[PDB]
Amino acid sequence: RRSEVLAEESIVCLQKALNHLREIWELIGIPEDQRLQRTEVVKKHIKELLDMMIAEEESLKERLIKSISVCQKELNTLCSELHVEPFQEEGETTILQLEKDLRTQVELMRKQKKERKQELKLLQEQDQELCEILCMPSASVPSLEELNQFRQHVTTLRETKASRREEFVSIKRQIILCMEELDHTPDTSFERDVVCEDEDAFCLSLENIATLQKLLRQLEMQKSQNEAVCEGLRTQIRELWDRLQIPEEEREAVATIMSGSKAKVRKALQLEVDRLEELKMQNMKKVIEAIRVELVQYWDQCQEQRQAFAPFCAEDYTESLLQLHDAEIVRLKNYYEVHKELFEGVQKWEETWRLFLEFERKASDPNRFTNRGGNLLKEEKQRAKLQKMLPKLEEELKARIELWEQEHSKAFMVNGMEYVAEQWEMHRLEKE
Amino acid sequence: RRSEVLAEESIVCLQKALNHLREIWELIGIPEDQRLQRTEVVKKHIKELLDMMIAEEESLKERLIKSISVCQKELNTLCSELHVEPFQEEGETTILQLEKDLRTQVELMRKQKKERKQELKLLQEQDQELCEILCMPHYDIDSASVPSLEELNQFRQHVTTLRETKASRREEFVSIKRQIILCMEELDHTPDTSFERDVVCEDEDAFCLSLENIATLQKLLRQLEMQKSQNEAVCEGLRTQIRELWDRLQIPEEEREAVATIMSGSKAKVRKALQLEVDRLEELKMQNMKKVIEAIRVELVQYWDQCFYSQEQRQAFAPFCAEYTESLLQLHDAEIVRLKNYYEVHKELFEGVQKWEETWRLFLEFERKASDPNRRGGNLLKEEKQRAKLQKMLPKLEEELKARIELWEQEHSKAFMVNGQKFMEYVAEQWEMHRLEKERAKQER
Repeated sequence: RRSEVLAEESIVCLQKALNHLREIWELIGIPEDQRLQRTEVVKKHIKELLDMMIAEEESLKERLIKSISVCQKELNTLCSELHVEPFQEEGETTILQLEKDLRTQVELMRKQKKERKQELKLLQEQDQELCEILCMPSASVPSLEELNQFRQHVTTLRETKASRREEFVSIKRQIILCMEELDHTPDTSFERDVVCEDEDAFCLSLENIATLQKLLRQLEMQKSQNEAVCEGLRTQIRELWDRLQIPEEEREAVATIMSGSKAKVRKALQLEVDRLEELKMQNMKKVIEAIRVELVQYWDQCQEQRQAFAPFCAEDYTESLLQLHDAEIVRLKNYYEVHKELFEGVQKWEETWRLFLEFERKASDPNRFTNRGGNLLKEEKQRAKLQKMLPKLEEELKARIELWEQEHSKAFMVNGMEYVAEQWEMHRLEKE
Repeated sequence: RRSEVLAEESIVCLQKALNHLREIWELIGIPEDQRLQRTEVVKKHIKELLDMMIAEEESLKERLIKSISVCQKELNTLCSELHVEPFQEEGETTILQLEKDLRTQVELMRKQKKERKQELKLLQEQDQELCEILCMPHYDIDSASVPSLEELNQFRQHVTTLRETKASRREEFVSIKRQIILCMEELDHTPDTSFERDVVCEDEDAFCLSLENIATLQKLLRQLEMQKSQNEAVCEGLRTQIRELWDRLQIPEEEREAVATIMSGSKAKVRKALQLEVDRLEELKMQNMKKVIEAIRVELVQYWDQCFYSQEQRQAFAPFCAEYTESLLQLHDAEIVRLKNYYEVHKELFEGVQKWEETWRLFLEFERKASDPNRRGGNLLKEEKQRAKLQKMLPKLEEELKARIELWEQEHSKAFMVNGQKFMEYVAEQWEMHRLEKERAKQER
């Protein structure tokens, strides 16, 4: 209602213009023909202009419809690449507005397509990283369900990753504890990257996990070994504590050696076992030697025969050789205990003969009246008493030797009564 | 009425186009605003084109009217400058044809002015050529910035008259030049001045035909005519002299015919010729009169010798030695006539006078032969006879002469003395010597 008014206005203007021109031509005076020519020129140019306008607007219409075709097809495809219903049913098919709608919706489809494709790439990247660390391994225009499922997959991978990382952390902690306990620094490459490196850069494959647990198994095996060896040494020490005096205070002093599995406590155990065993051993040598001293004591009271037994020679001193010498000394003491009343007479007789011979000697020296001790009758009478005891001693002890030979078969010797009677004969030949 | 039809037709065309665009709008879904603005632009360009064309045409019209006014003004200016009626036509009441015709008259009258100017300059360029030769102004009022038909006609007539008069005066120039050339050819007088050179030596087209110049030419002709009159006169005097000297002496018609054949006019060196002849005649005459005189002189002396013995008496003639005026000749005539008749009267007397001596010498010879020392020639007796005859003859003449002398001396004169005083003393002396011869002879005997 406004464009029509403008149009009629323009037409009116053209009318007034034509009137004015015709009036001018009339005034100047042009014989119709050239007026008709001029008007034909005017109508020509105006025709040109108007046809130009019309052609322009027509080509605009062509632009609009072609646009509509292209967008129609493209949207028809983008409703297939995705799963969205095509918008329509407004009721107003104003081609400007309709084209605007198509173009805009298409733009949106492009946008969400690019967004979903990009998201696909990103999820593929995350999946790549997770498949890379856990060691557990087209692509264009997806949907939405595929996306969700993929997201679920990724989340599961992340959760399992967290699990493996926690487990690895704990096992690494325990492993550090072990390697410290055993006084051990990382040597093997895997042990190095597990303990020294760590930092979660350590791969969390099933391979690495199994290897890890294996290493832990080895370590705990070692710790168990050490505790077993050491405790065994401890029981040996107990055995040494029951087979000896061992006052409480020394047990208390050792009580730190009954500790753990550490090499120093082990070496301590060894040291103590060695030292205690050697100690007891030295006690064996000692006591055995003492028994031998008692033996020497009783040998004189009772040479080849004494040499016959002697097994103590050499360094082997134990409870074995101990009981050997103990049994022997007991037997010997039991021998002399029964034959004391026989040997005492031998000693007494030897002494008697000795001082008798002495008194005989002092009674022969012609310078006894010049160089001697007082009381001549004392020495003489005492000597006579010795000469009285001597045969009766040889008599009273004569009925014992035969009895011994009756009990103990064979004969008895000493230092090689034969020698006794030989001594008597020596005396009888001395005064000759 | 058809232009309006095509106009409204084009209007319907615009309506159709606008409805077509409205249609095109309806075909699609287009708002009011953009269509309104586009229609507004259409209106803008339509108004633009219309205003443009209407501006061009309006301009053209107002320029046409302007040009009309200007051409009318200029037409009035040129109609005032020259003298032409402002022509037009009432039928053409239109603007276009009016303007066109106006500037047409403009260009035409401009051509008229230019033509008149060129004609003016032409007439001036002929005038300048002729007036210089005529040595006169002959300039009209003649404004070099203003022309006029009648004045142009007057100029034409003026120039043509100048041409006619030029041809006339030049004709006179040629005629007089010819006459002068002839008179000079006869008088033989090569131009000694510069003007004569300007006439005959400078030749044609260079003569300044001023009236004074022509007067000088006439003056030259009068000079040649003058000298011609002089020479004609001189030669007339000479002519008369020749006929005259002819008449004085003997004039033959044969020799006169010869001179006539030798005779000419008064041209060249005829004066030198005739003169030479005049004096020649004067010489001839001079000889003639002399010759006669010479002859007469002889005769005089002859008649002196036949009478006059005294040299003084002969010298008493006075002029005789003088040398030839008519007076001298006539004087000789009178003298000799006088002497001739004077002698003729005394003819017999002087004859006897000579006869006396003629007989005396002879007689003395006969007497000398009479002494006769030789005693010679033949005839002695005859000689004696004739001697006696002479002796008888002498006294007859002696007394005769003595009387004639006495008769003559008595009345006619006073005295006389032939060959000295006492004319007889010669006679008496001869008689004395003869008497001496006789005395000597008589003494010898």
